[PDB]
Amino acid sequence: TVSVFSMFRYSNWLDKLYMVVGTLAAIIHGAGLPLMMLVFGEMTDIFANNLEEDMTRYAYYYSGIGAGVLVAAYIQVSFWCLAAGRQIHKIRKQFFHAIMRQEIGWFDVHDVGELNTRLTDDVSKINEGIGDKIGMFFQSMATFFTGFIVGFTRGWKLTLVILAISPVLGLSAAVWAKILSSFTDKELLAYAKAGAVAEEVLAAIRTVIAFGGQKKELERYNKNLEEAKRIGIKKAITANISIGAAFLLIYASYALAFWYGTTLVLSGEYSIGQVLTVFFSVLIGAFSVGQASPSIEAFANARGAAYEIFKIIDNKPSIDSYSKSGHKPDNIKGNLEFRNVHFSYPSRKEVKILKGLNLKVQSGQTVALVGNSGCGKSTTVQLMQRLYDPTEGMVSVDGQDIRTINVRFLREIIGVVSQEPVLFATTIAENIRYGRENVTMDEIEKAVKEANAYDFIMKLPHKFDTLVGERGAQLSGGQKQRIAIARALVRNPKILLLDEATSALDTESEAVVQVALDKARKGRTTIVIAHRLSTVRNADVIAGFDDGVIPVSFWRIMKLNLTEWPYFVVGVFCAIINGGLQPAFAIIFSKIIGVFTRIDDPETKRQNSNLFSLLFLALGIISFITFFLQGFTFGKAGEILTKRLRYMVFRSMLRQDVSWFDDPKNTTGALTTRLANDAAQVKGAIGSRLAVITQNIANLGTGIIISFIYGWQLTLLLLAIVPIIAIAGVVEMKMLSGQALKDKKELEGSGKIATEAIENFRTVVSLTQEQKFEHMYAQSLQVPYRNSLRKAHIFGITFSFTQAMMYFSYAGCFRFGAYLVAHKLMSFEDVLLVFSAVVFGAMAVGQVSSFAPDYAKAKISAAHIIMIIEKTPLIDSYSTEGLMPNTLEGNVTFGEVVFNYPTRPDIPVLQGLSLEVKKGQTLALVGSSGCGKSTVVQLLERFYDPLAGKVLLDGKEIKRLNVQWLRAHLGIVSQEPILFDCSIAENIAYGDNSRVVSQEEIVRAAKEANIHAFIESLPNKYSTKVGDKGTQLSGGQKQRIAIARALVRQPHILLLDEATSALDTESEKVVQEALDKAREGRTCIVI
Repeated sequence: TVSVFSMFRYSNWLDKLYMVVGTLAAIIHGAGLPLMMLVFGEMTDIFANNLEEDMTRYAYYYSGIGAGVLVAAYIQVSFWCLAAGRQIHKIRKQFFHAIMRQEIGWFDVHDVGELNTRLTDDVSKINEGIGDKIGMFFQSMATFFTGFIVGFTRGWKLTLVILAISPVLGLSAAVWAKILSSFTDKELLAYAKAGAVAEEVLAAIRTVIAFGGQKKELERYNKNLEEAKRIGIKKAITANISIGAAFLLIYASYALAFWYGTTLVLSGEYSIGQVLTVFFSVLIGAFSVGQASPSIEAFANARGAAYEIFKIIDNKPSIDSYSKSGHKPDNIKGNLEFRNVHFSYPSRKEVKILKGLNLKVQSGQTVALVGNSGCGKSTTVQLMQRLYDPTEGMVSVDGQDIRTINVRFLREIIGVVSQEPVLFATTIAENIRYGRENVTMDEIEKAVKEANAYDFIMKLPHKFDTLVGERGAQLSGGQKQRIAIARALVRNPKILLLDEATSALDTESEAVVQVALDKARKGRTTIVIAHRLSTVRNADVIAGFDDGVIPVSFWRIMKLNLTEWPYFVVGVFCAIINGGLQPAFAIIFSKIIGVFTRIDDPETKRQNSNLFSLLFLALGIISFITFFLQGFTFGKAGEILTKRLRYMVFRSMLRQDVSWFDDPKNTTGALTTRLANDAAQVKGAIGSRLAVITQNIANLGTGIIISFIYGWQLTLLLLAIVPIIAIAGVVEMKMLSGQALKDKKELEGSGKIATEAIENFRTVVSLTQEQKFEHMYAQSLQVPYRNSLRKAHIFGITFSFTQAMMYFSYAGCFRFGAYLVAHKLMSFEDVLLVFSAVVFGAMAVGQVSSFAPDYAKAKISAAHIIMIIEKTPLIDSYSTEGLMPNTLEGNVTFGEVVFNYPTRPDIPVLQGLSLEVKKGQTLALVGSSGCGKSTVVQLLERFYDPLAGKVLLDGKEIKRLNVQWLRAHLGIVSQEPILFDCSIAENIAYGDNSRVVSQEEIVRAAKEANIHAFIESLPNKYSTKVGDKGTQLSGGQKQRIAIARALVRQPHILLLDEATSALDTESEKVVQEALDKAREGRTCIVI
């Protein structure tokens, strides 16, 4: 994604030398096995015909090659794994440095879970990418050319004979298909559109559920998925037909070459040993290409992850603390001011929070600005600390603007006591000493004495010993606030900004906290923000602030993808014949070898000439047909399965309750990933496991049977030796997984420190304690750094020993085989046949098992998919039962209603009020006890379920009525509307999905919403799109569109959720009068 020479950005001279020596050793190692074939052939030629002198000369040659490759095998892996270990340590340490530098305005746009997951996984992905794989790649190439070179030095004809008949071509086509699959994609765009629709619906799940438009969204998703299925089928057809056409062209060219010259073109005189060289070397070189595909896949994934890693690293923030270039004034008596400053959030530019606020505080003063819990409370607190730069105007301290002061020095003289006193999982002494790192115990003691908290600490055991406040005994709000006050006192600031110190903690402990605040407030400027106006009277200046105004894996997966049984039958038959064809190639070669290696026989006989071309054409046609049929059928079956599964899982997700979405385990990102990743790349693996198993069985069993027919002793010897190399590969993968799984345990302290810093990032930047967290992460990396550098020796030794065993296996086979052919028994053609069957079927199945994605994540993904279906039908949106009365009096009564949020049931939200509504009467909950305004909209719409209490609609309990009918007779308007990416006409007709409404109803609703003129003034009357790529609209236009959408339904009860959110105080009159005009003769409840 970025480049090919940019992933190696962090590499000094030593790492460059490591990589160069590693790749040179790999090149030497790769060109060793084909060269051994050459000397083996020389030795056999000499033997077939002083004997000890020739035998011992090549024996030292044979031992000399073996010794060098044994050393080269160690150097190839040892030096590459050291270079990757040194770069990843620098990348991992540098990436976390960049994260701690980005300001607050960037974190809210991104996701903390996404950032932690990326830091945990894509760095490991890069490590796997630039690790030992690259070296392996060169080895394969170092073999490949070498083998062919040998095959083309000792007679080019024979290679051309072996290149066609032998099993080379099918495996080559399989690996070309693997690479093309790894490089094309082209599904991504289609499912990108479909998943854009999916995430648009999922993010707006509240309004979709409240409006009952599940079927319409399901149909839109179905249409997009059908388009994706069509394009995927076309792509699979094109790819498979192209590869098959290449196969057919190769074999037809062979057949034509055999014409126009009756076999004299491809025949010559060859020795008994030369054929062994030009056969085994060519076969090994052609088979080596199968080992270079995982390397290419790994490198591509490494580039993909490194793109995002380097984008985050390279970005330069507008304001950064890691820049010691700024004014550092002394004697800051404190003269903060606001020179009529307008501020708007960078994310929501249209919404304005600070509408030109002016403030002026002298030294040794205090302010008591009073805010509202809904919003407009902590914006000035954030703006003062240079978290967000002002849009218009400026903020100055002591007559000096803060834009010319280094932010690191600026943030170290400001108190930041906030609503929730977040603490870290460490000792209380460390928590108090986080600010002002050069602090002795005496200062901490003095602060806790002037914090009204040491008495409580001493009454409890463990005097500042551990008292962890994250996983241990969770302290009460009062003592946590006292701890935060102590930390602020240790910081020793000059501008104290106590914010929401009386937000949610109980009134029982108000005395101690308030006394501590009053004691600590003396001697410094104070901009206290409070909601209750009964204890901030001690401040010099009091003003009001408001809107700028002052499981287990399961089988039975085959039940899914069952209706498409003819595709499976045809694919299985084609897999059987394709797998069985490859061993038959050995028989064909053993039968026709005698015709391509003799010129003494007159060309008049020419054998037959024509039937050889017929055989080549027949083999080409059969291979083409079988490969095309297998690929097309299995691809089509997999795509149909994934489309149907996506449809069903999306329907199941839509059906279930909103509380399932409210669970923090599954957010919109998790569900999008489930619909995207774990429904298409996994179930295809289970569907094609039948194909791969059938192909492997047909490849191996047929070869074993034909070898047994053509031999007994050598066949049994090879059937005994192949399990040895299989066990060697098992040991290799076991050693790889021994550290691939121990790495997670090793990298656990670093991960927890990183996630603690990232999750609480606002407190970290406020305290300017990023350097300490960076150092802790540095140590938690340093220990696993030594562990990873020690892993290199073990990995190198294991790889070297496995390679030595694989190298010694070939020598033993030739020693025994020559022991059989010399004493008659088996002809050399039979030896070639049995080798090509047994060992080159074992290698072939070993390579094919690497493809066809693993049956490990597919099972857990299938379990997740199955568990998502029929998961929580407790409150089904389209329940069939229930009564639907015709009359609707519109009376809502509440009695002793007690409800708790399922995510946090310990904290109550409903006190058990008694609220009764008559027809044609309006009321608001702002004047109630508070904190219970944004909940009644869930209760009346049956989003949740009251644990204790009762709700009556027109004197009837709402639990018995059908949910769909209840949702179809309620109008809801929120503070802001979310508009789907479609035309305005559909966004207006969305109000009533029971039946299709024509243009007349939409026009009348727009007229009643005072929005018709604006819509008609647009270049497109009703076909204009909205959202991201559409025509952007202001707050008033969106509010009017929402009012029109609500009024299309013609409901009987209206639910307003802070509609008058003070959107610039310019278009409020028109929307207010439209709402008042639409509120006549209808029950309403304003929040």
